[PDB]
Amino acid sequence: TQKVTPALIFAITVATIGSFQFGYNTGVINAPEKIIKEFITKTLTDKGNAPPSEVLLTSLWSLSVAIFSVGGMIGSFSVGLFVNRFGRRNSMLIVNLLAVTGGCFMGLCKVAKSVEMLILGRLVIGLFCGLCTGFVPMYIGEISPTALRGAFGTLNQLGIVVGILVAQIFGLEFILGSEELWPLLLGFTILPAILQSAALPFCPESPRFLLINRKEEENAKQILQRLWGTQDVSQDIQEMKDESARMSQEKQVTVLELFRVSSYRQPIIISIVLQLSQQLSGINAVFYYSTGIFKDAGVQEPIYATIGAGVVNTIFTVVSLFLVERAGRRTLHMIGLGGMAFCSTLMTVSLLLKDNYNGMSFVCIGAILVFVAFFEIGPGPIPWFIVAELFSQGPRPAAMAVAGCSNWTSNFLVGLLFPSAAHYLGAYVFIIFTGFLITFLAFTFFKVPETRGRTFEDITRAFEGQAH
Ligand SMILES: CCCCCCCC/C=C\CCCCCCCC(=O)OC[C@H](O)CO
Ligand SMILES: CCCCCCCC/C=C\CCCCCCCC(=O)OC[C@H](O)CO
Ligand SMILES: OC[C@H]1O[C@H](O[C@H]2[C@H](O)[C@@H](O)[C@@H](O)O[C@@H]2CO)[C@H](O)[C@@H](O)[C@@H]1O
Repeated sequence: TQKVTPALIFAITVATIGSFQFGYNTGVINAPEKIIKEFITKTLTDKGNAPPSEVLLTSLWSLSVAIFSVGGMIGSFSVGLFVNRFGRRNSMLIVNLLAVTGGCFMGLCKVAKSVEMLILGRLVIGLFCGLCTGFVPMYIGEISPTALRGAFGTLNQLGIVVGILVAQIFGLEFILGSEELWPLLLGFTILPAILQSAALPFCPESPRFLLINRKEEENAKQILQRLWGTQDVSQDIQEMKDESARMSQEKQVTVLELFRVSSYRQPIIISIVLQLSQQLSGINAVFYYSTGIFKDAGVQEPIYATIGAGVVNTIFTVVSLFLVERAGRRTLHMIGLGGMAFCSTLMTVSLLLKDNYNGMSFVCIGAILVFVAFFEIGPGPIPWFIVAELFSQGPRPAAMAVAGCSNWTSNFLVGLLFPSAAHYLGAYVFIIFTGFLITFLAFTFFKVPETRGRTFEDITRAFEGQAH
């Protein structure tokens, strides 16, 4: 007997402002490219350099884009420097200083005639976003009622995709995507941060962290009673007491220790492979090629098809949210991997028959949109919250620094190496991705145990049994 209280929904929603931040900053950079390149040309040339070549502009732009990922790699790997020392909620209150700072660098670089400020600002917003992708699932995972852990955990990915969609809408030239307003398109990131710092004082630190890491039992119990809307919180205080007992019997874990301890090695392998199943799914290739295929299919301003694909992107994230607690994690993730595997084959075949049987441009659009649906059914939301469920309280931060960093790093290497691969492979690049997908589908079938509705204590014991 536990309803969902307005206070619990408020807490998790405010935390997922971090997710919206990650989505917005990831997706905001593409639309203003040419406006910002003219800005770079004007800035240099007014400081007395010769006008930059295309080569130089491509170079400086590419650095603006990419230095975000470098920040995200670092930020996410450092989550373990914050969450135990400051607590989960307080950590969020602290790193908003980074968000406001990076948003100011980006938002002010034009009136300050500074290309360096734009780049610096993209790195600092990257550090911020990396810390977010680790803080938000840890908080959500630790305060959620056990039967709603994955559902609430899906709001993370929903926050991300909505952030992306809003970044693209704002980037329209009649909104903020203009030569006069692109600083506000970029600086916009400080408003959600300002909004989250105002609201975070009304969000409790999770009763789990309070009881387990700070041994504050009777104050954890009072938080719990309000979040749940009931006063019988008995089963659940002690399960937390069981985790507290468990944690005081364990040496807690460094990143290196995850890999030497045997009880951890397969949870951490599941954790990382699931991140690769997300970033090597082919989803990147689909967005890359997407704008090109649209223009080719008679859509003379293809940003609206990109926005339309974001709408689809959002729809099927909610679909997953409603399915994840009944269907399970295994089922939703493998449905995704196989559904994608089918679509990337149809893309290779479409593109190869394209200007010989001419209708194929629409076929390839159908495949792209069906791909996005299958991505959000499982491989999108699940890798972001599952790591929190595979570990007990003590190892969780280090585990989520590793899993989070491997998500950003694989994303970075993919964005780096794919243009070459596509150049030599052409349309056959969707066939290597079909090959990854089948392999990940195999991996999930044999290696990933079901975690839906199970306590941390019963998930951990099963991993310990197997290691025995
Ligand atoms: C701004 C972003 C938001 C965009 C808004 C578009 C989202 C709506 C689209 C699809 C949702 C599917 C509808 C699901 C509603 C009913 C599901 C349900 O109630 O089933 C679960 C139930 O608990 C089992 O017993
Ligand atoms: C019908 C064909 C059979 C398909 C393959 C069936 C074998 C099991 C599959 C995956 C789990 C493999 C590992 C299971 C043990 C891992 C640790 C674990 O069980 O996790 C904790 C569990 O969640 C506590 O509820
Ligand atoms: O800019 C669009 C964005 O799309 C994909 O973003 C992924 C993201 O990487 C995943 O971590 C996850 O959260 O879902 C997003 C898809 O909605 C690309 O992977 C990303 O590089 C790209 O920028």
